[PDB]
Amino acid sequence: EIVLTQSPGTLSLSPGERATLSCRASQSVRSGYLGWYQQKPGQAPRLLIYGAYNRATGIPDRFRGSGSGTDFTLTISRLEPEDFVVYYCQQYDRSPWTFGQGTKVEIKRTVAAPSVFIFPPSDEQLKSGTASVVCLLNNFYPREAKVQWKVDNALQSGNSQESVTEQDSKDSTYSLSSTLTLSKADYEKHKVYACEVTHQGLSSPVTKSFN
Amino acid sequence: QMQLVQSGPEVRKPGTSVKVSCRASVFSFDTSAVQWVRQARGQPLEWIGWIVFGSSNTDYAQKFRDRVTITGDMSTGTAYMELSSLRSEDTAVYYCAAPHCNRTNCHDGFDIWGQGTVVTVSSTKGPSVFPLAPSSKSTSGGTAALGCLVKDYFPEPVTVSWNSGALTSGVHTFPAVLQSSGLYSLSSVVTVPSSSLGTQTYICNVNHKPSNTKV
Amino acid sequence: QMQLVQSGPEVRKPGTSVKVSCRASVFSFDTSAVQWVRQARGQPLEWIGWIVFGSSNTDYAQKFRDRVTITGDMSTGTAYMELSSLRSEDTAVYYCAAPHCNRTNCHDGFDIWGQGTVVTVSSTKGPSVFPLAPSSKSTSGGTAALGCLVKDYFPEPVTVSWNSGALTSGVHTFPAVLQSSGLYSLSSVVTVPSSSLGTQTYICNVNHKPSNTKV
Amino acid sequence: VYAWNRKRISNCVADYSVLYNLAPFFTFKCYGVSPTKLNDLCFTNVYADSFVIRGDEVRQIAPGQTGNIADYNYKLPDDFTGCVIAWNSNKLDSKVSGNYNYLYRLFRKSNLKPFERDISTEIYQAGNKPCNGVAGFNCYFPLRSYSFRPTYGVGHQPYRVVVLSFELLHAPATVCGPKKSTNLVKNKCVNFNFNGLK
Repeated sequence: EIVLTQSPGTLSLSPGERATLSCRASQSVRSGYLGWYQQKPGQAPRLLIYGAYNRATGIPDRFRGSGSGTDFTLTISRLEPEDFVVYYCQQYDRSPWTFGQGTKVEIKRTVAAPSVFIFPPSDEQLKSGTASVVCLLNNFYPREAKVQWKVDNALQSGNSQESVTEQDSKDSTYSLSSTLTLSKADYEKHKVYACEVTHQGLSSPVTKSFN
Repeated sequence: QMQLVQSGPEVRKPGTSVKVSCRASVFSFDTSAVQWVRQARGQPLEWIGWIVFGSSNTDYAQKFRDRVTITGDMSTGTAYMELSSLRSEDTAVYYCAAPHCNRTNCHDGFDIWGQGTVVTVSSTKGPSVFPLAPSSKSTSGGTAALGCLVKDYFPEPVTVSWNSGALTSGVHTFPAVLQSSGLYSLSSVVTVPSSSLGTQTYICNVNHKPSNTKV
Repeated sequence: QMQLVQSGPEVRKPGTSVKVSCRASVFSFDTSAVQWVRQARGQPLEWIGWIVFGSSNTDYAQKFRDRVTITGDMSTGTAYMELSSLRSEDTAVYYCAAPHCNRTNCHDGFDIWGQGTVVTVSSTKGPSVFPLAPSSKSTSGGTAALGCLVKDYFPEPVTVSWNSGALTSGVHTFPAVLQSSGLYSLSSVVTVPSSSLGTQTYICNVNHKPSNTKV
Repeated sequence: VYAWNRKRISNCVADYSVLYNLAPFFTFKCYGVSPTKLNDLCFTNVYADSFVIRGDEVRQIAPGQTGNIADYNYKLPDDFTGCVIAWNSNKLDSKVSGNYNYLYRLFRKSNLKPFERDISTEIYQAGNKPCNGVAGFNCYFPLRSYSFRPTYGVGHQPYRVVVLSFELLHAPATVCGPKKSTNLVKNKCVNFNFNGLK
């Protein structure tokens, strides 16, 4: 079966520019059964470009398709931000129909500094028989962070999960949370739960803890 | 507007028969087709799963064609899809798609899509809320943060509100994650000035539809 | 219901050609007529501007017939109106009117009217909101007042809401005025009791369609 | 049904009375002729068709009928004069575990004119792209089977219909009707009616 290998993974630009994304294949496919689609996170997918030469109804006159034979590309006329979503490609020419990985586009901005906010466990949570340490990381542009807990100068891992939100509609930032779920057997002994924050924008490693 | 109606969510046991339908009106022209594509949270599409009403010619993928089957019905114009041997890897959203076709010729691409069907296989528990009162050491002057933790819930029809709904800005609700046991856990924080603390006291409000529990 | 559809608003430069249409179905009887009347904000009507489809017989006013022209078309049933040499005195709403006529005889008065067309000739800028926090000297006991000032805006599709829309009484929005530069400026106040101050703090919400800016 | 045969029996009279009465008939209707007095007319040529249809498509082969069989496999004009002859074949056109030996055209560009047989095995395009001799999305196969099985309902019974098309054109007639005879009474003054003389 024919597979799709999308080369551009992440490509950030500025509103008012031109972006070029491509979705090639391994072998040579027929240039008469190609279809581009647009899917918004939290909605239903729709058709964007069918046949690689003709546009669909309702689509603005800015999505121009190019490429033939083995390599295809999609050009944007003007980057007016209203479709900052992940695009996909489909080759419905052979019997096995396959798709691509995904091309996400984000907004480019200056590197900001994340804010550190640690929260100790609650009394009701300890009375219920559980414990959790929360370290909040908000207002950071680069979506590449790493947090390593320091529990009594011991590097802990595995029992830790992180959740990242999407971009806002005011400044296009991100939010990072980390919960350290631990039982009372290890909470009555260990008391220092540091949150090591290592970010590209922060020159000095900020680390907050409590007792 | 030409649209395709799809069924809602459904919870099943680890291994049973599931039937998802997609009713439409264009399925009475002896030339229409409908595909069944699966998409997980973040993962791209998986397969095609197409069927042509009329001259039935089925064609599945390599991993498929061993535990899945798709049937057709032209009397009522409703499609069907059966998937047996359900294991802990089908937790995704199923979509429906069918191109607009006439009585003699069809189009050259998929135009109309469906709505979606969420299928989750797990147990059920009772929701609970734990306080997340702020600390006196995290305050740096005019910048505070607080929230509420909700865990032990199989369904997540949860909406975050503050001050009995009298707040719109400063809300940052984190998506839900799946723990090792099988229960979800969300997170929500709010950024309020430190000067407001100690004067106006408020709490957090949650909502769970399958249990009708609010704090 | 027999109605006459008219085009929407349009912004032009100081001096160009403008075309306003008024489509209807009664304009295919060789005896129907349609008038073009202009009415400013507060000022009464200005002229007649009528035209008879068929035997073309035009008749304008004294100020007109030198820079305006009206044509007709019976194939599609849509009227036209062209006005050249646009200066800073045509900022008004254009209305359409046509009496119901049969295929052999018409009525004896104008029955059906149109919708309206707003034409404004100016530049464009970016909206802005300035605070209008209350003063401690204007309070007389249970009688307070506050609002928000919005200036520097060419279009005015502005709606005033308070408490994120959770307020209906005590709203007094003043109409917009035209400054000497060319930018508009509105005013809106809200009457709340003085006892509510210092306990429940709220803000003001605005909306601008051509810019999509909300505070 | 898509490839119907045609026979031309002529040069002698019609004596359709030794057909063992065709015990299973299920359909006996004459459009423009009476079954009582039908051999009293001389015809030139008589045509007959042969095909097999299902149970839920028997009333489709008639003047003034639309559908997929009456427009893509066999169609009759509005000016037709004849009877209906058909029988059931559920005990012959059925084998063990399904019987797949009959085909029929389902997809076509336009409808077939009256008295038109098409045996083309070309692919049909339902879009705007060429098929290029390979099945895809906008190219299907217009031929499929019928899946005749003995364990079925009365709407699956196969009906072999023979369509008589009596014709009398501008030439010596040949399909007439049969005649009888009496004995030879001699020595008596009586009436005689020979072939041409009376």
